[PDB]
Amino acid sequence: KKEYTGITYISGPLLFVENAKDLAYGAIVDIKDGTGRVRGGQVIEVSEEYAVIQVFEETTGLDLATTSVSLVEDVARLGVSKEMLGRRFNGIGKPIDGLPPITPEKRLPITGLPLNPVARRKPEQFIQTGISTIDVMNTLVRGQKLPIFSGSGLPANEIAAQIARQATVRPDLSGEGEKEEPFAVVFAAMGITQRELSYFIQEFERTGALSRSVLFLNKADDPTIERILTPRMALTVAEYLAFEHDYHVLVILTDMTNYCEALREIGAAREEIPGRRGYPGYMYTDLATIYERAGVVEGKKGSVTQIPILSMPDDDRTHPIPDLTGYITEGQIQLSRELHRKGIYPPIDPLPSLSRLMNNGVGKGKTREDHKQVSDQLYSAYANGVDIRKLVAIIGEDALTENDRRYLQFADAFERFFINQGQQNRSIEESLQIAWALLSMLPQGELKRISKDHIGKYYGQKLEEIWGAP
Amino acid sequence: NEIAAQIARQATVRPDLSGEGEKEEPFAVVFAAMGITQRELSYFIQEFERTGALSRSVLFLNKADDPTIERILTPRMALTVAEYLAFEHDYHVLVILTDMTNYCEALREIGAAREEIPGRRGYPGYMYTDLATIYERAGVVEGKKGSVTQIPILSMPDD
Amino acid sequence: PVQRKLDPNTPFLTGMRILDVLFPVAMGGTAAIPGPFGAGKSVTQQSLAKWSNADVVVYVGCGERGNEMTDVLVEFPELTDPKTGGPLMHRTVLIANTSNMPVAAREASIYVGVTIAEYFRDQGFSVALMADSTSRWAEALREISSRLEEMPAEEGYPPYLAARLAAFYERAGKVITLGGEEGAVTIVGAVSPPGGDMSEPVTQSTLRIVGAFWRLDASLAFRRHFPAINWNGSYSLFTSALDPWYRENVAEDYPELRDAISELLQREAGLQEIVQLVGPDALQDAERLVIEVGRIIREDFLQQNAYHEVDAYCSMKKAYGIMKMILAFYKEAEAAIKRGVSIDEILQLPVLERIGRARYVSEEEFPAYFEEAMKEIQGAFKALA
Amino acid sequence: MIQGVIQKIAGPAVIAKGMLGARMYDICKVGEGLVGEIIRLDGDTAFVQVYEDTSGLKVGEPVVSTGLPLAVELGPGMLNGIYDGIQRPLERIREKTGIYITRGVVVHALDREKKWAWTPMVKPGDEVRGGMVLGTVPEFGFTHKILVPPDVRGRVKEVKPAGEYTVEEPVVVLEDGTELKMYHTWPVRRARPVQRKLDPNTPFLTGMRILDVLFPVAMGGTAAIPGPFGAGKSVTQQSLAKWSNADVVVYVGCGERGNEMTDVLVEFPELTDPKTGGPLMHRTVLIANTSNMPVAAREASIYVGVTIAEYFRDQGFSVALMADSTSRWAEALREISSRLEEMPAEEGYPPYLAARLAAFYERAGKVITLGGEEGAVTIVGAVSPPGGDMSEPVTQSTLRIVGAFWRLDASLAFRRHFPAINWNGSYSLFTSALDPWYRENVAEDYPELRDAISELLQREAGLQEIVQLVGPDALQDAERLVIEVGRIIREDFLQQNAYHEVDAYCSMKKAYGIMKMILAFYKEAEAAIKRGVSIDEILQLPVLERIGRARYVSEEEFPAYFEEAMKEIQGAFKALA
Amino acid sequence: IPGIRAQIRFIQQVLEQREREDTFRLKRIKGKIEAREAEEE
Amino acid sequence: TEALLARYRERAEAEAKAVREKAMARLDEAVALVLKEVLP
Amino acid sequence: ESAGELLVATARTQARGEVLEEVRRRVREALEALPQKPEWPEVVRKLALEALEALPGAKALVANPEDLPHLEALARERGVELQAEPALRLGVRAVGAEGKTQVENSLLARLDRAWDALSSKVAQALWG
Ligand SMILES: Nc1ncnc2c1ncn2[C@@H]1O[C@H](COP(=O)(O)OP(=O)(O)O)[C@@H](O)[C@H]1O
Ligand SMILES: [Mg+2]
Repeated sequence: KKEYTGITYISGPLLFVENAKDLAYGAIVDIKDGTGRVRGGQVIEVSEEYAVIQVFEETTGLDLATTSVSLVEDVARLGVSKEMLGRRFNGIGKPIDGLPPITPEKRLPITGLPLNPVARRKPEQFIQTGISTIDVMNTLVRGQKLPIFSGSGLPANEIAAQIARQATVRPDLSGEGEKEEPFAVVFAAMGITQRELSYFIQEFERTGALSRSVLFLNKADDPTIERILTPRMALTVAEYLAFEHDYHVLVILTDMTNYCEALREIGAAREEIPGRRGYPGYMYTDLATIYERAGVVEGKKGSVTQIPILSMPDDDRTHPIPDLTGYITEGQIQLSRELHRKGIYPPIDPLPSLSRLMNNGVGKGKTREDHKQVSDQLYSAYANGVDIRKLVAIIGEDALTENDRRYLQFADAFERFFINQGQQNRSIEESLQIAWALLSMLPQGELKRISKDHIGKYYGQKLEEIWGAP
Repeated sequence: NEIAAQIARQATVRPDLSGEGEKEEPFAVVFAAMGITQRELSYFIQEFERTGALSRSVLFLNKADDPTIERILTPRMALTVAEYLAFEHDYHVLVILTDMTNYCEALREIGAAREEIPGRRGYPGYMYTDLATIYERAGVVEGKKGSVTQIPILSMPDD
Repeated sequence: PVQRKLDPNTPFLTGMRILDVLFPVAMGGTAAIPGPFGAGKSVTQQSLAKWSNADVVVYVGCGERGNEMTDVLVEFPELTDPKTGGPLMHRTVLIANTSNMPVAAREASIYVGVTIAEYFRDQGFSVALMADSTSRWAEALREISSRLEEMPAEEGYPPYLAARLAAFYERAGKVITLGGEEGAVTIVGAVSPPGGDMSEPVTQSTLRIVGAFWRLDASLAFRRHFPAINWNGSYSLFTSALDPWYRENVAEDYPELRDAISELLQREAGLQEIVQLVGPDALQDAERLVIEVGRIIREDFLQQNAYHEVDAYCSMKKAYGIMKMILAFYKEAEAAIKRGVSIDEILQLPVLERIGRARYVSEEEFPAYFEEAMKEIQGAFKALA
Repeated sequence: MIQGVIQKIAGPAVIAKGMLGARMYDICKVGEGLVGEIIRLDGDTAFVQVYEDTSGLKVGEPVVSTGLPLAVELGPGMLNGIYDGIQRPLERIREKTGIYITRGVVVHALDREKKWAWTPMVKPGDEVRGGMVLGTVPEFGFTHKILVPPDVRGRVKEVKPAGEYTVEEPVVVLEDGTELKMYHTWPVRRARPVQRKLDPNTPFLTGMRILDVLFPVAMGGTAAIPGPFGAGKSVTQQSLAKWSNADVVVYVGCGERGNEMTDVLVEFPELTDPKTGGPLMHRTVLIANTSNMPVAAREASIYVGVTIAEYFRDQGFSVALMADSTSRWAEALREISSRLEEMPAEEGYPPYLAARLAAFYERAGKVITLGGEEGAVTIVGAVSPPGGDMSEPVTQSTLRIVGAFWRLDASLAFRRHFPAINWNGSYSLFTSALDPWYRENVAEDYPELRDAISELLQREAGLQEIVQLVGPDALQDAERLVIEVGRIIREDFLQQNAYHEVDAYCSMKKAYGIMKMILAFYKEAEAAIKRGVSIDEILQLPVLERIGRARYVSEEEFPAYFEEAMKEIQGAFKALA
Repeated sequence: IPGIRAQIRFIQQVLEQREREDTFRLKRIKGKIEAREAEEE
Repeated sequence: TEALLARYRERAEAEAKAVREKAMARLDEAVALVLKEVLP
Repeated sequence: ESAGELLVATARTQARGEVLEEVRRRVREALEALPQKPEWPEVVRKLALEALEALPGAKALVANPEDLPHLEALARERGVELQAEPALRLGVRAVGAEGKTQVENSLLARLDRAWDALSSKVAQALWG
């Protein structure tokens, strides 16, 4: 137990210690004060003269005469185990569920290593989230990074919880017919409040989804360094499970805006010159190191999928955070305040949403052979209906043709039945059924983007779907 | 300037409506000018002469060719005189501060010489407190008949 | 310390129609009121202190005018506490640190106020805490850091401002006290962004923590339309959890009426884009009716007079009755429109004046007035048809 | 060999003491040893920027200076290989450490175990200069020439006979003791010397009719393309690589996202070289970087690729170099500049961004190599501004130095028009200099036909308001003829199918023939319109079908089909009268 | 539309200028604190 | 079928007691094994 | 369905945690009985030697007054000052030259540091 007491400076979150050249850079330390309370810290800089430690909590009660500094670990590491499933952690790996600590199978550095580009393979298979707007029009493929763009007052937490407790894989659609690979969800929440914490605990406990999930929860009043460390620990657990036990892992990061703010605060505390808009100049690299840890690997059956969630600061898509997130990931799902105020949940706007890997995750060997054509037909028809709804305001309905009235009614019904699915869990077949029922409102020859065989096979169904699932 | 002079000339209470007694107390005017040009000063002097108000007016004049750092002290001296008169001799004082923009300019110069952390557009971060220590000196005090009324004048840059 | 943190179930009734209906806040929640100078934050906070249903109100004047404190001190003893009927000042604790008081004491005043609120919560009461401005606290921190020769983060603020704000705001909530009782602390904080810019770091940091957000609008204040709350930029995250209480204590279909009102406002906001493009007369009859109903909602329900002897306070049932009347009139008007009745005829119907004046009816006369107005509304179209 | 110890560690910045004599921009080993770079000297102190993560280092650990700046190994063994930004073979890294790239790993760019068939071409006592040829090595059907380093002179004392040797073998030893191996090292930031730089008077044939005709690029020129999603940029790049004049293709990733780089890495090994049956990778060099790789590698990838291309053209070949997204490289440069606390110029970028872009783009050109032979490098760099704005500084800086601009559009791709280059926004600056070659090698009136086609397209585009407002049937006969001729052009000349067996490649002769057929039909139709014939009758003529099928005719069979169609064109009008 | 575009670019340039000035001030104060802690010996 | 938790409760109690009795067998051996490493 | 599986899993985890805590408590109590064994002076001398060797240039050594006589001979050969400390039980602490650095070598601290690593070994020994 090496101990240091040569503290010569305390101010803000920083304290200096002398004759501490034995501390490795980036090490984790614990500071003991005069009363015996122990609080943690991290080495920010080490030199011959003195070392600089950033304190996790506030520096109340410290003094230069009694406090001492001890080493905990040279490199920040997390002890992972296959029995972490069903447990809750506080962002530094400490259980907060009231159960004894896990026995570590091994200890891994949370700053993982980059994947070899020649070791990756093409993402090929999809994930069923149970939300018809995502499954049909913005399909999520295993190994993809598909963020969700949210607003200030929009209900992103509800959507995150619903996706977490509804997502699953569909092997029988690919011809396998076997549920050989298990499915796990890693949920990381950064800078949440007590209300959100209680809501997430209740949601994961009431439906039994906790039995296949790992939760890293970091509250708003916790140290910001814990907020920095949380996604790295979550991704370390996800990678360990996926590439050492052949799991299919879905990772959800609840608020990347809080992470960016914490990163900016940490960078400012270390006296670094900011970049564009006052954010750190290395923010793109940090976001890339977080996001690029997902994927699929040649010779491995596991997979890692990420669904980052972030609130756009001023509903501005040119803000640095959404700009870089979209510049790294493969698309986005856009929430709409108009739909939310009109009473539609989940308020997902299909027109600005985009999935850049959807074409790989649909076809004849997976989902259904008419998936892509139905999706793009729905897109075009909804865009036309929305355009017509604006003109009918001024020129009146009776001045419109019959086809324009059909498009108007189709847009209204699409919003009322497709997007507004409530708390229901729709399979891909149910979503395609509802889509075909909606498309049948248009004339026989109006479905210009769909081949004749699929039209002859599926056209003509009536609307008897949402009424069967109250 | 014309509006301030007209207000100073025409201001009067209406005890007949309020039923407070026909005391009919004339206003005493404390006039502080910071970085004022000769034209504005001449206009104000001639107006006060014409209305016969210089017999009950205290003037603190800091012209535009005067040193710029003196503006830190002028409003404080003017308000000290106003407070003394109001709360020690029951006068009803009306204070007119000609231009707070020049005061803010002098404050910014001093702050930049000391390399204070600036607020917006380079003004020192303590400018809110600095202005509040000047404006908050007006009002009425329980148990006393005096009063201080402030009419600062400031020009918005580029409106 | 406390035993446990509970979920929000009961609403914090501020006595204002727009806040208590469109953007409710639950007992134990947090809210923020940003806005430029002259928008009316101080009057709103004073109205909350006067009319809210908290047992104890703690008011913290962190860096604001002393005339506000003198107004409270003079006026409150003459008013009556709605709960117990005693003087209003007998339930109020006032912490004052005015603009020209020492700058370093603003943070101390904030902490003293929140600690006193926590103590009164520990005694088992329902406490409301109101900070007059946290921007002054941020400015004090910036001044101290400038003296310390630190490295500022953004616009001169110290790096730990967000952490301090989060720590302050996270003490609110409904808890089980260490003695086994139940109490709560509700925090309503005001923000004063420089130049009215909502991109300022203090407002952005507050936006990520609070559960309600009541943005004030300068254009509405210029028109003298009060409380002058921007409906487009405001929200509330407690709406869903308070539905059972509303159904039990207000009316069975109250959430449906609230949703209908919000949808009408959304449709009017959507139509305003076309209105400002081609003028209000280019629209059809249905769109014109929607615009007129939105105007009626704005000028007869959301609007409220803080100085009126009756309009100052409004119970939940009164708001429910008013919105029920408005919705019934809208339904009858659209039915009449479908039958070819001109829009200008509808606007001249005499029941509109009754609906507009309904806000000034006292709490005792209102139950009969609502029935009379509903019968008049039914007759004005159904009997006229 | 300068050795020192660590004095201070602060993030990626390391301060080393006892380093007097270390040069300014040398590569250093930090720690036990992570690769770094010196960026500052002060007394006995040197500032080192470490490429990788420094967590876990301690004060006092050794620091060693290799004494040389960033460089690449040029020699046999680079073809059919995949490298990172600083020429680290990813295949052998995977064979060593598995799916992750562990820090501190060391591998050589050129394999030290393989044996090559040496064939000397020099004799003892012969004087040699930089750039001369010493021998010959076969490589996947190529004739790799062993070249003297540019700054080496002397005369031969001994040469090894033909046989098997490794790249480490000193094949030729000069009289002053200098030993020449099969490879040498060159700094990535210094342009390789040439005898002379030639004028751009020969074309770089792409194989695509629109790029080859309307917006040509000279051999050794530069071009830029956007990167909008859904516009089929990748297939266009693959077709360009397959059907170009270039003997060797160099591809640079420079910080693309993971899945796109995965697609690129798994698609080229499937491509087939049209000039043979083997895979296309046998004459291709890949440089791949993901966004989570070290920033220094992402910054140096462009220079590494262009230096490799320069070496390959120094051997006497023609090389096509493609940069996948220069925007990501500019982003890495901006981050590096921010690390040095430099003053931003405009929108966060350093003031020297344009200088770096010019220093990269100006290495391209057709030259006379030091060996007296001729070679060229052609650069086609993609720029993908976030949001699709062309006012972004990188795009403005790029467009002021490139010779051509091929504006890919997603609107054309939405209506199944491929290769989807928008002819309205695109342009080229090489036509005037390339006209004499077109006259001498294709046809005397080729520029006139090209100008006529361009004018027809411009006139057809100028009528888009009227046709959108009132409809096509409401136009006159002349306007309707213009619209239909524009449609014929769009559907028969500009449009091209990359997956077709015969349509994938089109020489200049076939394009000239198609243009002449279209113009002849246009003139005949105009004359018939003047003679009172209806446009609806003209659109029903059978020769239009013959014109439409022209682009699916084999190259050797084309002239007879062209003659028959040219006869039918005049037959369909004059004979009916 | 072009007028709104001109207004947008004008405001953008103003904001960028202010950000550049703030960065200059930050560099100044960082240099001063380093100089103080160095020359204080 | 609303009283189906009794089976799971009995199963959980049985497995917990089985785990405890399985672990109690080598308690002293585990103590010795860890104390061997704890001592210098 | 999932509720029963979660309940049985958490019951198993609770049982494992309880038996591991029992092992930890047994070892903690066992280490308290060490000083009465005849080898206590030998092991405390070895611990002091290790602590001193780990801290070059140590100027002083502190220990329990009861353990003070055993290390008196070792103090002479190492040439360092010794002093008494009632609080320092089951361990010995070496003070650096300037007094800013301290090295504490006590059985409880060693157990706390090594239990994290040895938990897996204990589990695999208990459950095979
Ligand atoms: N709800 C209201 N009802 C009536 N008048 C109001 C109301 N809110 C604000 N006002 C008027 O607008 C003024 C706004 O002043 P104040 O509330 O102090 O603003 P702020 O808090 O932004 O400084 C009040 O003095 C009052 O005259
Ligand atoms: Mg106020």
